[PDB]
Amino acid sequence: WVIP
Amino acid sequence: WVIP
Amino acid sequence: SCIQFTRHASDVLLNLNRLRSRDILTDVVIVVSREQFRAHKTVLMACSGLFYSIFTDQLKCNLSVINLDPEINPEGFCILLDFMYTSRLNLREGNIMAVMATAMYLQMEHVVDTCRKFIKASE
Amino acid sequence: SCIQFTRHASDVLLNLNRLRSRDILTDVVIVVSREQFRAHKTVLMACSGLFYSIFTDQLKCNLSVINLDPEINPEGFCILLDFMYTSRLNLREGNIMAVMATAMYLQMEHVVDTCRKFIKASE
Ligand SMILES: N#Cc1cnn2c(Nc3ccc4c(c3)CC(=O)N4)cc(Cl)nc12
Ligand SMILES: N#Cc1cnn2c(Nc3ccc4c(c3)CC(=O)N4)cc(Cl)nc12
Ligand SMILES: [Cl-]
Ligand SMILES: [Cl-]
Repeated sequence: WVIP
Repeated sequence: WVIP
Repeated sequence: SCIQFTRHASDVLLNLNRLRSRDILTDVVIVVSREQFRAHKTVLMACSGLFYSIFTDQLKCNLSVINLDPEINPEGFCILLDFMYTSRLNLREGNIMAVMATAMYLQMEHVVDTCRKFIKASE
Repeated sequence: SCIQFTRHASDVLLNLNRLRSRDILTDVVIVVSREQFRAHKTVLMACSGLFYSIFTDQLKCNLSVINLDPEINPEGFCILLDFMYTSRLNLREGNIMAVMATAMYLQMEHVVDTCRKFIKASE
């Protein structure tokens, strides 16, 4: 999971 | 396009 | 000896989401209490262990309407349906418990994982 | 304020390809000369300008069989259909002209681009  |  | 187009999978998903917004080739309505959500069976199966089980069933595969358990929260389902079609999860303090319970029911293991990690950080 | 699962789009596409291999929920047969190819209309529209035009048409959207132009090569179509479902293009010296002509007909601009660059490098 990432900060887009 | 890339070499996978 | 194949070559690969990096952005292809993302471009496919963006167009599947455009089809959903325009209601093109949707073949099922998911009923969550008083709310209705139109979707493509193929996308639902591709994202969820629950829908994969439902739509491989020789009888349920032909249903145009699927009713979810009355304990399932419509907002939680809406957030997860948006995730299925975009890879983006609108996870907030006010909705995290509903999102995690819905993801457990839908058998969306990666979403369950992250909900668990976000709750653990707050305790 | 969304979070994003990097591998989600690739995982969706992998499961759509699994559905194609098992012939689950395929709703169209594409006829290319003596050969037949089963696929999902939604994936075809998402990858191709030609299929997007065909399946948004109020009459053609309900067809179970689509016949392509007799000039279209079945191997070229097969390679492009595999690309649609996997992001991988089996581009070879022996098939590049057929792949490029099929990609132009199917309106798959990124494939056309690369076929052009690979031909230019050999001349
Ligand atoms: N054919 C086919 C096919 C279509 N869909 N699909 C799967 N869908 C699925 C099943 C379980 C889970 C998820 C997705 C996300 C998750 O957390 N669990 C799996 C397989 Cl092994 N195959 C297929
Ligand atoms: N709704 C919808 C929807 C479904 N599919 N789709 C598009 N599919 C497409 C159209 C043209 C081209 C390609 C894909 C690859 C290419 O080279 N050209 C576009 C839009 Cl703007 N919208 C949609
Ligand atoms: Cl997931
Ligand atoms: Cl393309």
